[PDB]
Amino acid sequence: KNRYKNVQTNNEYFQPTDLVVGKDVIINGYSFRILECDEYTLKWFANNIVQ
Amino acid sequence: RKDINKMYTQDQYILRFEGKLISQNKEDNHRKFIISFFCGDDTIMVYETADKNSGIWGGKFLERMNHNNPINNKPYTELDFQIGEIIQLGVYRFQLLRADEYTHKYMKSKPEVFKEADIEYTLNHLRKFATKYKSYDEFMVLLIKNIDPNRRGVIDFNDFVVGLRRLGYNLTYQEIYTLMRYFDLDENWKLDVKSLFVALGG
Amino acid sequence: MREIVHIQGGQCGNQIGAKFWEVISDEHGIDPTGTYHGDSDLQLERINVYYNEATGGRYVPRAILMDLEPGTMDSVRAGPFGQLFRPDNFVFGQTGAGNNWAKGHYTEGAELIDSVLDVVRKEAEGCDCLQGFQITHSLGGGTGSGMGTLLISKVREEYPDRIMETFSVVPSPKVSDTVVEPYNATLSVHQLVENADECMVIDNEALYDICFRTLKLTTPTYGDLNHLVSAAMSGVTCCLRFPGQLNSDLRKLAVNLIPFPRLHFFMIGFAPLTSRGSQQYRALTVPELTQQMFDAKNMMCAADPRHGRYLTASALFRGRMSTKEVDEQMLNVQNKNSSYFVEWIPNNIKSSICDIPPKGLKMAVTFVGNSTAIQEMFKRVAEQFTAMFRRKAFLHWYTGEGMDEMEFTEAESNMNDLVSEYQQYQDATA
Amino acid sequence: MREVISIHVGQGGIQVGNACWELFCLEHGIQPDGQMPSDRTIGGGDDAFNTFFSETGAGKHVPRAVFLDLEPTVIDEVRTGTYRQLFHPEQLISGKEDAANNFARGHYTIGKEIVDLCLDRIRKLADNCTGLQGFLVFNSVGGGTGSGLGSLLLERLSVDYGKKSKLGFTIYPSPQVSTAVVEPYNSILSTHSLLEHTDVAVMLDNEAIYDICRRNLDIERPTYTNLNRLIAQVISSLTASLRFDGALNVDITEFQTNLVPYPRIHFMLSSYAPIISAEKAYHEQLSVAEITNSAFEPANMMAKCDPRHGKYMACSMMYRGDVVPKDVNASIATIKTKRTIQFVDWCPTGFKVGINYQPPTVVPGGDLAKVMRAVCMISNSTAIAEVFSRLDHKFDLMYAKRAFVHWYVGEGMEEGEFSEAREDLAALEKDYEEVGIET
Amino acid sequence: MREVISIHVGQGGIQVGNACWELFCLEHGIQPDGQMPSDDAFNTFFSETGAGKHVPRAVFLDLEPTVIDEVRTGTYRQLFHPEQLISGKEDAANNFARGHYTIGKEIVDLCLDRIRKLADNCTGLQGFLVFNSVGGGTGSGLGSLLLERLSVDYGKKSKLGFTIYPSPQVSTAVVEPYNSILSTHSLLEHTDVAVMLDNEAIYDICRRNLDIERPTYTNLNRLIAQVISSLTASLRFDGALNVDITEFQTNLVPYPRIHFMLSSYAPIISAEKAYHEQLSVAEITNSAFEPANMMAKCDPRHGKYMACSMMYRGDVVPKDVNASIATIKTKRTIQFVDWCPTGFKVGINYQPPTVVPGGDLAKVMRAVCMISNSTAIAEVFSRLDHKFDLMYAKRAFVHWYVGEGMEEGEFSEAREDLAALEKDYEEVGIET
Amino acid sequence: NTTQMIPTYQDVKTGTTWLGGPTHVLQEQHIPGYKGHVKGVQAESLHGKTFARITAECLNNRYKSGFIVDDEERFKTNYQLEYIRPNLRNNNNRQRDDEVERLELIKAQLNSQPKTIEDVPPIDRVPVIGYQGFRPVYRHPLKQVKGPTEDEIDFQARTILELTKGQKEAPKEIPIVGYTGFQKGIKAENMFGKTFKDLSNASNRI
Ligand SMILES: Nc1nc2c(ncn2[C@@H]2O[C@H](COP(=O)(O)OP(=O)(O)OP(=O)(O)O)[C@@H](O)[C@H]2O)c(=O)[nH]1
Ligand SMILES: Nc1nc2c(ncn2[C@@H]2O[C@H](COP(=O)(O)OP(=O)(O)OP(=O)(O)O)[C@@H](O)[C@H]2O)c(=O)[nH]1
Ligand SMILES: Nc1nc2c(ncn2[C@@H]2O[C@H](COP(=O)(O)OP(=O)(O)O)[C@@H](O)[C@H]2O)c(=O)[nH]1
Ligand SMILES: [Mg+2]
Ligand SMILES: [Mg+2]
Repeated sequence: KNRYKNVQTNNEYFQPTDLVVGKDVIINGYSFRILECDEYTLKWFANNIVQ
Repeated sequence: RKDINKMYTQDQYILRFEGKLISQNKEDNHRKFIISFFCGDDTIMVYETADKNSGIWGGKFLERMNHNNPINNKPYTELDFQIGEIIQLGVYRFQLLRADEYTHKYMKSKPEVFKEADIEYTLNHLRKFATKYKSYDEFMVLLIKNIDPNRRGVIDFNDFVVGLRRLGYNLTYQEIYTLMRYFDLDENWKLDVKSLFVALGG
Repeated sequence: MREIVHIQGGQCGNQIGAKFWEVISDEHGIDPTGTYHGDSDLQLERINVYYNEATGGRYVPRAILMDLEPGTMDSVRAGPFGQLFRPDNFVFGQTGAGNNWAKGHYTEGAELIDSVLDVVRKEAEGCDCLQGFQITHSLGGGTGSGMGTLLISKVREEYPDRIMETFSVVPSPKVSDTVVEPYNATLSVHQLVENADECMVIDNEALYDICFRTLKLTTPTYGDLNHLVSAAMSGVTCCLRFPGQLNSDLRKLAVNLIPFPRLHFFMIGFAPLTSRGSQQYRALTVPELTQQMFDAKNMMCAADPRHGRYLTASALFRGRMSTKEVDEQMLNVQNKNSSYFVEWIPNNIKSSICDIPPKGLKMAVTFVGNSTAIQEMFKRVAEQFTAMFRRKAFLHWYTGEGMDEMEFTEAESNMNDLVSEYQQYQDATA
Repeated sequence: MREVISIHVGQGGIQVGNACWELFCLEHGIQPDGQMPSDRTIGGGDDAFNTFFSETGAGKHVPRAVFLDLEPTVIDEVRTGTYRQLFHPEQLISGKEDAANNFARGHYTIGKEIVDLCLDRIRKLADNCTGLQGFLVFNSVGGGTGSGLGSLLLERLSVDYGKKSKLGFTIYPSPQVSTAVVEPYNSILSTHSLLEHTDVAVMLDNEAIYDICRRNLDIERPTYTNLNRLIAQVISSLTASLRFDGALNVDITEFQTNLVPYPRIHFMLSSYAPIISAEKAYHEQLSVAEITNSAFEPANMMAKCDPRHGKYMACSMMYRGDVVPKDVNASIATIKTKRTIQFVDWCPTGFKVGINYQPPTVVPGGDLAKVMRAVCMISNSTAIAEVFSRLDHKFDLMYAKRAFVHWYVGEGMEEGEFSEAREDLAALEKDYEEVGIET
Repeated sequence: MREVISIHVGQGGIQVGNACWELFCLEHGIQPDGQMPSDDAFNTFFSETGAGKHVPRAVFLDLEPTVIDEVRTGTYRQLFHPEQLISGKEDAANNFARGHYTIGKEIVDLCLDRIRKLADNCTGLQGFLVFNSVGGGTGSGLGSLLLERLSVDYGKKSKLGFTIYPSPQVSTAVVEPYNSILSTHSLLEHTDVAVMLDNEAIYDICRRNLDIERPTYTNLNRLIAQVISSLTASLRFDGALNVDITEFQTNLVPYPRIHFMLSSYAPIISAEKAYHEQLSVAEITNSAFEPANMMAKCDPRHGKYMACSMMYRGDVVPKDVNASIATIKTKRTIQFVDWCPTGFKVGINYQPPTVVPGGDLAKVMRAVCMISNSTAIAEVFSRLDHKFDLMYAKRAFVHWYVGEGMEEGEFSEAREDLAALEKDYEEVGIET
Repeated sequence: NTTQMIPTYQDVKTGTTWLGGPTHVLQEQHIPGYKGHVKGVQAESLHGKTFARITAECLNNRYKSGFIVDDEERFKTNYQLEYIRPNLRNNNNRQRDDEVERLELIKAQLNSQPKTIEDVPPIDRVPVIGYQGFRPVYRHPLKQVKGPTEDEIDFQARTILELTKGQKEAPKEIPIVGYTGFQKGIKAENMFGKTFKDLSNASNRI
């Protein structure tokens, strides 16, 4: 549990919008792919990110 | 007083030549020599090479010193040390056959002193002689016919010099070498007449 | 060639090892995936000292992480550069020592050491020309102080000629966090003196002193403390990994620093250290490097050297600098402060030069000094120990696990004898 | 037809040897890769490189040198440098474990497993030569392997070849500024070994060269590399007469026949002049008269010993450049007349003079400027008795309390070797006062 | 007009003969299929078909199919004659009894069939070359049977065996001391010249000269092939001093029982450092006489020399050869037996040593092959006898031999023969 | 930095200054003994390169500064920084380009005659007479040969001509014999019998 730099965006800290399902992401020199998300987040995403 | 400034700025330049001795004796009509010229203080060293299984005691022939030409009573300079010349060191006369590659670069790198070593001067020298002939075009055909008897295209040094002497044009041995070496495409010392014709005019 | 394998035990040891391997990996340009990404050839010149090669072109450190509880390793493994460690090298118990020396030295450590002794022997046997071993642990906890020392005793029997290094974190009196500090610390030193070739003393109180006043940090963490220690530890073996004007390996330091076999307790200090605000106002020249070398507040121990006299001193410079300035300053300091230097051994300072500075720096300093002012550590530990032992406090736990109270006595006397003779050379004159 | 073999041991030996060979390659025109240039197509002239180099039959040359050490870090840097193609691959002998400033380790424990390889290598170099003049050795005496293997090699070389000449260039520890702490032991123990096994020895103390560079060359932050170029210059003027023609030739054998009055007394200290920087080199004439005055100037001594405190036994100096023999004789007459410089009573004549024609060469990226005249001098004096006195003072201090003795006893050297080493130094000293007294 | 026949028996024999014949083919310029690329001298080793390909004068013997199989599927399948590659079905299984009394008896007839057919074509047969590894079953037993049959079947013809003995401490099998002694006893009175090429020495030679730290069997066989070529180049290339096969046993064999000798070759230098030295004839002989450079694991410094045989090839000069001999004689650490004042035989050939492309060795204009006979050879026999005595004392591994026709008391007479050989070697080395 | 760029080739030939040189016309110095600030002496701890050259360094602003060193210039030792040949007086080996193309010539030549597409003689289409083996009955008797295709042979030939006097370079340049470095995976992948000089190439080529 720590704050990690994101190479994909000007060596900035991660933001909740960065983690997008279906698209790959980079953490600490490792490459991950997001397959699915908990639908609790899906409710959170629909209520706060829609602007 | 001794010229320190010349010693400082021209100590590194050393001219190395290969030569053969011209003398009455048939004893030494074959053995080769290497001649070194230190231009720092106009000092000349002559080395005598020895072949294996020859029986001759090779080694240093003349140690380095400074000595002048007997005819004009003037010290030798780098201008007089041009390839093809005969240099008389005391009672020994040497004929300069071939020069070191670094030496050839040195003479070519410094113009307005070694005039015979500059190509455009040699071409201008040869071309300027066409004034006595009637026309420029007939000068070319006369030259190629005289130089090349069977028009083979590539000639030797001996054929090249004998043709020029037959025409009656007085080229020093240095300029003849300069033109010969330049027009050698694959470096086997055979003149390319076709490029010579183009260089003169096409 | 001269490679060394890393041995580290206990949670105090593990947290130090985690930061140290990160520093070396960054120094040699090793990514968290274990693949080289450097630019200069010299970074791969002497990498065999610490890194082993596997198929696929990846590097793995030759470190052994050892403990009595699996909680610490499950935390250190997930950290940055934590995937480098080979999972086989991890060895842990299922019970723990509970800050009790006897549990970690007689009951659990004895049966557990069979496994960990197998893996370390495999590591030592693989390398063609072993140089030595280095240790990192703390003397305040039973698992670190008990099974760590019993490891030292066994390994010394199998490699009596190989060099051995130990970093000890002795408990400072002011910031003390356990009640059983004097018992296990006193007993561990008794075994430590007989077997360890070299000992470095590190006090967390001193580290707290340095960070608050030199770097001027409001809220440091153990990571910052671990960062300072790793910088010095890399400095000792740095010139063993890089070419320089004057080479100096581990063996050279030992012979040139300890005049007598039973005096191998040191104190270390790292320079230069500067706060971010004052980082742009200083000038990195030899006089500033050597003036902070010997300054009292920069030592990694709570022992002030001006209460005693230096026996011998050593210094390791990193970077490109003129040799004359290096030697000139050593003679300069050794003259203006003749009261702090023992007289019967002239020229008691050693110097070395390494051409590769640490990353982000131009010139560096690593100082290791043997001074008679560190006896106050054992003097104060002795008085708490005799305060504990006179009333037989917390003793039924220790005596209830196969040992009697007698072993407490000679360890007290042997440590007591150590202080007396170590103090003898302070007033000795020729 | 005359060859000399150079021996280098220790880190100081390798670094000194490295600076010497770049001078030799540039002096004879050798490129780093071995061919002279790729430009000169004549060759076959003025064979003088045979003294230091050896032809392979067609093309490159290989130096007649050997590199010996016990830690590979310094040697490995040579193999990855720009001179990787010059030396033969298997004459740069490297060990596995460093001596670690321990004389015993480098004399009885580790050196035995590596001394065999060198003698096999040396035998193969000597068989190639036909007119081998002698061996040169370079060693930093303050280091463990430098004095360790150096002691072992000289003892073995004494019986393998016998009367063959061996020349020594030691680098003694400085009186007050030193690298290590245990240097008095391994330095003193070295003297006993080399006293009866070397023919000529020269002191090359570091701080003396520090003074020269600061005062003359005007360098405020010198390093060992600047120093090694001066000693390399000394070697050049020392053996120049072997391969260069001059008015008077002085060979290697002319030193152990002119400079040591007695077999026990073969320790000497050298000087070099002029040493001047390019910006102020051209502001004075550098006359041969004044350059020989600078050599006898004790402030330019290359060892931290003042000859004014003792007498002179013999003085050998070599000139190179465009010197005139009558000018040389004129300056020598003034030196004898000078009252502050005195000679020993039983030496009415004490000068050996050599003249060479080749001026010293200038190395690009160097420090000295190029001059038409230079002199290198080797002097034997009773003033060399003081350095052993201060070493005896320091050695006795920490041997009274038997400090560091466990670092030597446990490696096979018995205790009694310190006692005999001390007595020989005392006997060696007593010789120096005995000789220095007048009749 | 001169011919020599090569015999390769046992896996070591085939794997060394492959390198030998590849080297010969490259040296003589034949294509792998056997057809000359349109270019007399090669008649010593080959045989013309009248017009077309050439047939090597070799026969391959083995009792196990796979090793011979690679010969018939490699690049040289079309070279050799199809029925000169004789292979059996079942192996000796390291049992000297099996390869000398049970299964090797029924193949020697066809071996001699092929030998007779090859020799009948030959008109000036000089001698036979035999290759075999001693530490093996059919290498020893079948070899012993073949030599015993060939001695009576050909009379006084010279036979040379380039055997391979087990190394002193590095070994592969566990019963190889047993079959080495019986094979040595069998060959002692049946071979004329024997050369020892134990494997451990070649490993050190490779590691020290060719700068190979992880060698394989391909490297070792190339050196042996080079040795064979240097030894037999005088039969097919002109030179200043030519020597035949017959003028070896008249020079290096002081007594009939003493015909065991060891070889050395120089130079062997990798191309990385081959051009750093001129390879003078004066120094190549020093490398040849270096005790560490011996191709057999024996120390010549521990005993007296009997005779030395020298082969120089390249562009050597007779004067330069003799100066090196004089220098070696003046040297003190090398001493000869008392009753041998003159102890050298010298050979000079003009053909330079050939280089295999893509190989290990560099190309040199000079080389020397040294064959010496010395009293130091007793050490290997002594250690072999000690190893056997440790084993045979309580009769280990004896049922695997006695059950195949081997008599129980056969080991005792072999031990007696070895003791007699040791006695002879010690009595020769004493001064009169 | 002044030691290698000053007396340039243009100035040394037909110029005022020789190798030693009173190079004060060309740039600025401070005639040894001088009291004053130089802006680069005490700050950078410049070593060697006597005072005349030190001032020329600071005056002409080649220079360096800062606590942080940008990797590349950080990783230089004193040995190769100073002993970089002779540079400026007058204006290396060609090897390791010939060695690689000799190696490739053997490989290309070896691949040149693999008997592609029924160019084998009538013999050798079937194996040798006494072959042992298996010889499956339900298989085509005559062997099948594929062989390399034409462009692959031409692919190798292009590089051979290209490498000789072309754009491609010598691979890496390597140490000689006893260099005790890592050598980049000689032990990880066995590579046992490949002639350490040659072994260096294969491991370093990757
Ligand atoms: N003049 C001079 N002295 C040197 C040089 N290098 C080392 N030394 C001297 O050598 C002494 C220490 O020994 P080193 O040369 O560094 O190493 P070593 O001789 O191999 O001995 P060990 O370190 O034990 O292996 C120092 O006190 C220096 O005085 C050098 O380049 N020039
Ligand atoms: N020099 C060399 N010796 C070899 C080689 N292959 C096997 N050997 C030796 O041969 C001995 C064992 O015999 P093998 O070659 O395996 O075969 P063999 O002699 O016919 O014995 P069997 O296997 O029982 O039939 C081993 O001890 C090796 O020393 C090789 O390629 N080169
Ligand atoms: N420098 C440093 N010291 C630590 C760290 N963690 C613990 N310590 C010290 O270790 C001592 C207690 O160690 P302990 O938990 O008993 O280790 P254990 O023996 O493995 O149980 C305390 O006095 C702390 O000062 C750390 O991360 N860094
Ligand atoms: Mg050293
Ligand atoms: Mg077999």
